[PDB]
Amino acid sequence: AKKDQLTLRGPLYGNNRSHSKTITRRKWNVNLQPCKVKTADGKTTRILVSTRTLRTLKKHNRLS
Amino acid sequence: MKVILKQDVSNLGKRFDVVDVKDGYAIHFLFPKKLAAPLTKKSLQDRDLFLKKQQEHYEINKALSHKLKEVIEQTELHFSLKEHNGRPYGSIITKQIINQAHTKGMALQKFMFKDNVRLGFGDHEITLHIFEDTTAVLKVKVTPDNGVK
Amino acid sequence: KYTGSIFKRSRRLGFSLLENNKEFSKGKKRKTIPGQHGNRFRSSTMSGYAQQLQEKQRMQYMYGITDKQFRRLFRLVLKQRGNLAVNLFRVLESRLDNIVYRMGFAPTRRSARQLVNHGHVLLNDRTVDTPSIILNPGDKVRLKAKTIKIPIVKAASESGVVSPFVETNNKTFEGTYVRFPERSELPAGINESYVVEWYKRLVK
RNA sequence: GGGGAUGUAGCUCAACUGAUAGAGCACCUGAUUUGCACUCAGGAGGUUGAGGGUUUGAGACCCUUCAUCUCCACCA
RNA sequence: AUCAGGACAUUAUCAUGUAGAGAAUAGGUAGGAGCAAUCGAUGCAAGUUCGCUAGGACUUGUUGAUGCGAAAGGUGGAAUACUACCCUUGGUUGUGUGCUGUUCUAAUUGGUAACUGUUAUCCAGUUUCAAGACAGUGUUAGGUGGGCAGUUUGACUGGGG
RNA sequence: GGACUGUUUAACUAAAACACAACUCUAUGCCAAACCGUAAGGUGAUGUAUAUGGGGUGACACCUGCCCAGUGCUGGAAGGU
RNA sequence: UGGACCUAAGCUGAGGCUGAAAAGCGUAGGCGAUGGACAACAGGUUAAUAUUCCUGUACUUACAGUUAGACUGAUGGAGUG
RNA sequence: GGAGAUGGGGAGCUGUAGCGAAAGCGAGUUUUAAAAGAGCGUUUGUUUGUUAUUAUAGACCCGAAACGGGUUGAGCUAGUCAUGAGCAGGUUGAAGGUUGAGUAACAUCAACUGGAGGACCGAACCGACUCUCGUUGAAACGAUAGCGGAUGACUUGUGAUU
RNA sequence: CCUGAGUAGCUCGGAAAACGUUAUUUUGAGUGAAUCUGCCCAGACCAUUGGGUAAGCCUAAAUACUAAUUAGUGACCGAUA
RNA sequence: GGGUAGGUGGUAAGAACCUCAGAUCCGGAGAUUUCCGAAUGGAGCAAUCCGGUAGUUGGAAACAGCUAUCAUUAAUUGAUGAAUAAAUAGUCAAUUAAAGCAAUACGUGGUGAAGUGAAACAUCUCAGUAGCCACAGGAAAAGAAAACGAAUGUGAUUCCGUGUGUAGUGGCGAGCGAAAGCGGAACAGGCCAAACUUAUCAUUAGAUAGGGGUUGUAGGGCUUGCAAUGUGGACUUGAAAA
Ligand SMILES: [Mg+2]
Ligand SMILES: [Mg+2]
Ligand SMILES: [Mg+2]
Ligand SMILES: [Mg+2]
Ligand SMILES: [Mg+2]
Ligand SMILES: [Mg+2]
Ligand SMILES: [Mg+2]
Ligand SMILES: [Mg+2]
Ligand SMILES: [Mg+2]
Ligand SMILES: [Mg+2]
Ligand SMILES: [Mg+2]
Ligand SMILES: [Mg+2]
Ligand SMILES: [Mg+2]
Ligand SMILES: [Mg+2]
Ligand SMILES: [Mg+2]
Ligand SMILES: [Mg+2]
Ligand SMILES: [Mg+2]
Ligand SMILES: [Mg+2]
Ligand SMILES: [Mg+2]
Ligand SMILES: [Mg+2]
Ligand SMILES: [Mg+2]
Ligand SMILES: [Mg+2]
Ligand SMILES: [Mg+2]
Ligand SMILES: [Mg+2]
Ligand SMILES: [Mg+2]
Ligand SMILES: [Mg+2]
Ligand SMILES: [Mg+2]
Ligand SMILES: [Mg+2]
Ligand SMILES: [Mg+2]
Ligand SMILES: [Mg+2]
Ligand SMILES: [Mg+2]
Ligand SMILES: [Mg+2]
Ligand SMILES: [Mg+2]
Ligand SMILES: [Mg+2]
Ligand SMILES: [Mg+2]
Ligand SMILES: [Mg+2]
Ligand SMILES: [Mg+2]
Ligand SMILES: [Mg+2]
Ligand SMILES: [Mg+2]
Repeated sequence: AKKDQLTLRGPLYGNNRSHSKTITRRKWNVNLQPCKVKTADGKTTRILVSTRTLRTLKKHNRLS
Repeated sequence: MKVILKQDVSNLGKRFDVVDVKDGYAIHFLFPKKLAAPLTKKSLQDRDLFLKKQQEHYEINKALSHKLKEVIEQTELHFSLKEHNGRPYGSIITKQIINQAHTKGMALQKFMFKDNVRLGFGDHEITLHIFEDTTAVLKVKVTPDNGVK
Repeated sequence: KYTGSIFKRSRRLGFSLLENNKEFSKGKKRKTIPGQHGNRFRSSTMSGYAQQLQEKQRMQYMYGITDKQFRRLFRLVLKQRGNLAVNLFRVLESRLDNIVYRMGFAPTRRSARQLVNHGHVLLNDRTVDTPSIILNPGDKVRLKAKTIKIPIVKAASESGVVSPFVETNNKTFEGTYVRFPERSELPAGINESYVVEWYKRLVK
């Protein structure tokens, strides 16, 4: 599914309000961007993750 | 964001320094190439206290790099004979990492980011030149021979 | 929803955020939680009332009461004639199981209450199953004969030990009283009257 | 409902930022051919959109309006 | 990462500037008395704008004593040594980012080829080739969009239209 | 009238209707255009412009005239919004 | 005649990919005849069965013992099918 | 407390002072410079039982064509795919080839062979153009008599699939 | 010295609360703090006053329902109910 | 165990038996429990077909009886091990759990319409209802203030009445409609992280296992003393009683 693998945060369903306040259901998708990390002997394994976790990954020194 | 760098780089800094470089060149180029390091001891004042150990850590990794240079300089026996038509068809088809199928594990590691060889990796049937850079001052010259099995 | 592999993700970070929230290290605390809660008290500086509050717990616990029942009994006694600091003492000591324990045929007050609820207990103008009826100073409480048919007998002995405000004859299973317990028979475990004024604020 | 800019020969336009209005076209005349145009040059055609304010010096700078335009806004 | 250029936009300096008049091409304003002069003048030499070929100016050396008539004639709203600050523009170094044409690879992409898991057209890993900070994807904002959906399309009327 | 052989409204219309070989225009250089899905995946096609998809006309023979004002499509410097 | 033999269209499909969820796609494997391979014919009999029961004459595939000869040769390659 | 009448429970609700948008004033208050004028007030309650009407619920009953959401259907039929089967019988006699003539050599002609055709006639088979009958029928679409195709863009069995 | 940071805030689209999006709560995209003389709140917002300690976890009771077991009840039905 | 003099289930008579060494019958505890079905050795058109492995008994073997076992996923452990030296991917084995169903009922979460009303209709309502899906539990959810809110104020959550059809919110239309306060049912508050410290990891620990701590009239840690050995729980095993 279109979801992060580090966390479990997925899509957010909401309304597409326009002029005249017409209601149409729309979907916000999370920023799944490929990322490689070093875990368990630095083993790199491509993992589709949200940009938020990527920023979290960058500051936490893991990403090097 | 703040990054300390290890080796000598044409821009930014020389040996120790603190540079504010974008993460693209830092997290993708400077870090995997051991040209830089993240926040030392996780802060700035922590970095200042640990620099009195970072100097000697840089000395000893340079020292082991010199040890790595002697090990490759004592053998120069990385041999490979190609299987081809031979007379009109001469070219090394080992790419580059087949030669590293004879360095890492069997002998001195000689990592993929360490050997600054050209993109032709040798295409001759005679003695050639391998250049490897442990640091920004040491130049490695290897002479491998080639031929037909 | 797949091979979540908690090892793969947990080790993947080693600190992050989710691991530490979840950190299997999570112990049991299955006794720390219960016991300390249990029941507390002490006196403080800013509200004063701390002493009053703690005394209520002790007083309520001495008879095994839930706070709601206490509010009912206080409401009843509050309105009558006047300075009733002699009435509510009789009301609080008029519990049937309290009288049964103070009568001396049970090792402990709660055991007497259990007995009462289990139908050991015979009264005068009535009979009794519920261990909460408010009794009148001069009433008799003839004990059943089935209970003596189950000789554990150890009880009768406690009965004679007694305290002066109760007059009960051993073996013969009979009891009454007069001259309701004075404050001496209500020892210094809980002897104060400003918790009483507190209940007028909390209970109208 | 604001914000900006424009207004000059009849027309199309320079605007001659104050030390005192000009060009092409419209029109008159002259030259100009066998004729028609074409062509060349003079003259005529200006109260500077209007009013007010300031300097010794404003069509020109300030204020106020008029008309036009482009923008935005523009759920009674 | 990066090369330059231009975008996001326009960066820093003094010269320079004729309304006429006025030894003056005055764009200014005041201030300020005497000033150049080894706190060495002068002049030509020559670089240059410029032409109302006058003037703006000068630079440097010439150099060894002329000076400064832009002290002081001089007219001017405008000015007459000297001190400041007052501006368009030639001049000063910039262009950080993106972009605009570029180069590079490590992000990323591949329905190039090879090996392995593996007796396996998928998938995964490792390469190789081709791209490459593009593309694709997410969020935001314009344009087109009966492909699709929800609705509207009045009343009187010698029937209705 | 349709070139023809054929196809069509099971259960009121078999025809001049549809289709057909053929003509022309348009898009598409391959991870092609187009299409099903939300996407993966797949058809196109294990094909490669002598190929594929779409619009129109409908053997064969001779012809197909004028208009680019409006609309549609393609391209375009700068300029205005 | 069909299974214990084999595959076509197609179905299912560990891993895996994709997708708010349910699920969709799909590899290796497994199913799936309307096809391929495989040894029995004639006559008689009961009210009802007969290449099945009976008579007559045959054929095929396994296992063990035995005799003689021979080195045996597939989960793979090739031909045929 | 008996699945009770009821007792406790005054939390609250209505009335007791109104006027003004409101702060605010008060038997007065709002407007207004105003006290004048005008508007509103300067009193008649509450809780139940019964009846009538009314508001929210489907609200006196029956009736739509519809709309949205979920499942079941390609055993009929339409298309596609896989594997099989069928077209009695009788005619016409193409391309091509061989030979001979002919041509400078072609072209062309004659004979023989060959058996092609979205070829012809006509049964099974497929389809349904016409008259009549039937129309609560034998039949929720047929019967008799004719009719078109009938080696193909054919007909059909089984299996799968949209 | 320690007191929970891609966190609280802020911007762009949505929502929860009675509220048709707004002080408070939440989040798809982007950015991003401080550390008890600290931070949040008292319907925009600022100052004073006051209240409370976010970004960690668990929590009985009163509350919702009856397919079933036992006992029982009905100004409920009595074969078109 | 209770309890008897009858019993062999109904349409059901008869035939034939059992039963006073205590039958039939009722209650508690056990035994057996074919096949399909989550179905799980493989398949498959459900109640069918085809097996493997390790034993054991007959046979001269094929074979045939009689037993036990053989699905997948996840976690742990161990062995083996690619591209490619190491190492993983992968492979194998063992152990432990998960699958499914139903109570036409309650809970949480995700997704989520339309008929209808507004006398049309698009904002809105219907309605976060129906439906679809996931996870339970015997209830679930919620929960201990970075709170209410205007005061010499209350002091987790939940449920009932009132506050009121009030303040408000609405093409200000149809409509929608609390939060305080008050009266009641019940009542309970606990525990980690960080400081500081101990032991161990090529101690590059930034990791593991312990002591210390859980806050607002700020709490805790650092150093130094007094008083304490208790009271109470949402708590384990037992024994006894009702
Ligand atoms: Mg709606
Ligand atoms: Mg593909
Ligand atoms: Mg990009
Ligand atoms: Mg858009
Ligand atoms: Mg439209
Ligand atoms: Mg429409
Ligand atoms: Mg509607
Ligand atoms: Mg009408
Ligand atoms: Mg009419
Ligand atoms: Mg025809
Ligand atoms: Mg026909
Ligand atoms: Mg018909
Ligand atoms: Mg017909
Ligand atoms: Mg695709
Ligand atoms: Mg293909
Ligand atoms: Mg074609
Ligand atoms: Mg046509
Ligand atoms: Mg035609
Ligand atoms: Mg044109
Ligand atoms: Mg165009
Ligand atoms: Mg089979
Ligand atoms: Mg068959
Ligand atoms: Mg027969
Ligand atoms: Mg009452
Ligand atoms: Mg009056
Ligand atoms: Mg009355
Ligand atoms: Mg069909
Ligand atoms: Mg023929
Ligand atoms: Mg024919
Ligand atoms: Mg805030
Ligand atoms: Mg709402
Ligand atoms: Mg504070
Ligand atoms: Mg805190
Ligand atoms: Mg009935
Ligand atoms: Mg009847
Ligand atoms: Mg017995
Ligand atoms: Mg509607
Ligand atoms: Mg309506
Ligand atoms: Mg719970």
